[PDB]
Amino acid sequence: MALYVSPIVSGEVIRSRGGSTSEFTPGYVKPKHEVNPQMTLRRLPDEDP
Amino acid sequence: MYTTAQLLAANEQKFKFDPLFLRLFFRESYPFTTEKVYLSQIPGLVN
Amino acid sequence: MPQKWTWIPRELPGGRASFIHVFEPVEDGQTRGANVFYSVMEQMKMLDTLQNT
Amino acid sequence: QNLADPAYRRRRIIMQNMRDEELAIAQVEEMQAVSAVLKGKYTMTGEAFDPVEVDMGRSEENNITQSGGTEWSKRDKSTYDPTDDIEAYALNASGVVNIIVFDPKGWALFRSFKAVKEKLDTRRGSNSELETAVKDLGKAVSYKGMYGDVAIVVYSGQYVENGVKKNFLPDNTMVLGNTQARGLRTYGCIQDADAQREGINASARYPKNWVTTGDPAREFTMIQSAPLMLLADPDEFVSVQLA
Amino acid sequence: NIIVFDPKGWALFRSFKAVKEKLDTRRGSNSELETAVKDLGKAVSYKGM
Amino acid sequence: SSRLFRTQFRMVSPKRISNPNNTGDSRNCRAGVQINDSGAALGYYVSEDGYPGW
Repeated sequence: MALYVSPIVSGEVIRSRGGSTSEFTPGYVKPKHEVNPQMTLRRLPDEDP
Repeated sequence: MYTTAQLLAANEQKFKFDPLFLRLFFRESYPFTTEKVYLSQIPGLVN
Repeated sequence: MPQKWTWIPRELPGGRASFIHVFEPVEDGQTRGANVFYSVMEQMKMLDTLQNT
Repeated sequence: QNLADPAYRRRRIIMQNMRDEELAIAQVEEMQAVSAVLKGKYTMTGEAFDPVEVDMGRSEENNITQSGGTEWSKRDKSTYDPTDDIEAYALNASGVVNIIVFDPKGWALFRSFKAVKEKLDTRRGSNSELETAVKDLGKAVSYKGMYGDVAIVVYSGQYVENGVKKNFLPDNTMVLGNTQARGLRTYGCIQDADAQREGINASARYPKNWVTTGDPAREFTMIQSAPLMLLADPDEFVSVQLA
Repeated sequence: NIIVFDPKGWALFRSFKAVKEKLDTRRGSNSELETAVKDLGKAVSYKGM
Repeated sequence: SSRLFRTQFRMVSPKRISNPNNTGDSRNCRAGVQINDSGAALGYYVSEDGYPGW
């Protein structure tokens, strides 16, 4: 809020604003998976006999 | 030194303020040349 | 409000005249012309002050 | 990755500074106006400034405080009708009234009177169209429709103090007023040497920018004004603080 | 066809439930009234039919 | 449409043209004359008759 200083004396200089930073850098994910063809001999729930 | 920072957009944090009075009741403005003002209210009550 | 300058070439590199400076240089090296009033400014200012008084 | 010249940085800094200066000036005038047509009595004072008083001439009956026997809450929300009290507060105004400007907390209580809720749907007995289920949320002032001769508008305006923001209007108040009501935004003559030299004292705002002398020279940016917003007829408006 | 009332004389008449229920028939009355007064803060006002 | 031509003219004194609500002049708003970036005028704020002054 601006002040009601009388038009005679002076005014205190208000600070200039600004300044805020942050970092959220890396992130990662890796869902490893394989096939292992050993179990392919057994039939799936699909693929009727 | 060797950090390689990349900057994204910056939020402003706007402050809400709407007069709703200067444009609803105070539509007229007058400058000064003198140091004071006079306001006249004329009471008309005829019998 | 803050005052900002800008550099302008006198002419385009393709030969087009971007800017035009027209004046009568009294002596060589006169980059800026002087108005003709310069020789009579005081002698007309004092005249009009005399008229008012 | 994309820097900029510190000269341009200073330019945008000064632009932002002027912007916040203008905001600070505007909120002062808005506070002036809300005090003026909220109570009529309006004083300005502060550190390094003599207090100054302003009486518009508002009468006692234009600043009705509901406190009494059956002010607003103990009245049953079911059968009671606030329109009678609205008429009672409107009559002692000496002027046409067409706005019932409201607080964002008292309007819920006003709507709580189911009399008006049923008055909405008559199909032959009320053209007053209200908009409940607020049509503007998380924003500035919001209209609510029409209440016959009078328009309903709800204000959420906030002014900032030295460090904290707070609502202009009090917790639960309302004001009946006229669109045609005349209000002045008078600006006094600027009491500055430069302004008096320029003959520009009669101005709403006075921006300024200079640089001090001396080797550690520094620039100074300024805005000044002499706002004395008033209104010809305080008695036109009626202020009621609810309970 | 003229039933003009007093500013407070009309208040008690309006306060009755009978006028409100008469305003809600959808097939029994074409009368057009206006509660939540549509003309206040000034002189005499028509209240409809 | 009674007249063949439907164009009329009003000459306006500059005293009737000024800044709306007597606001301060800006880069593009000057004495009620809204101009563009290049300086060309875009709009004018015309004030209604002030007689009587009430």
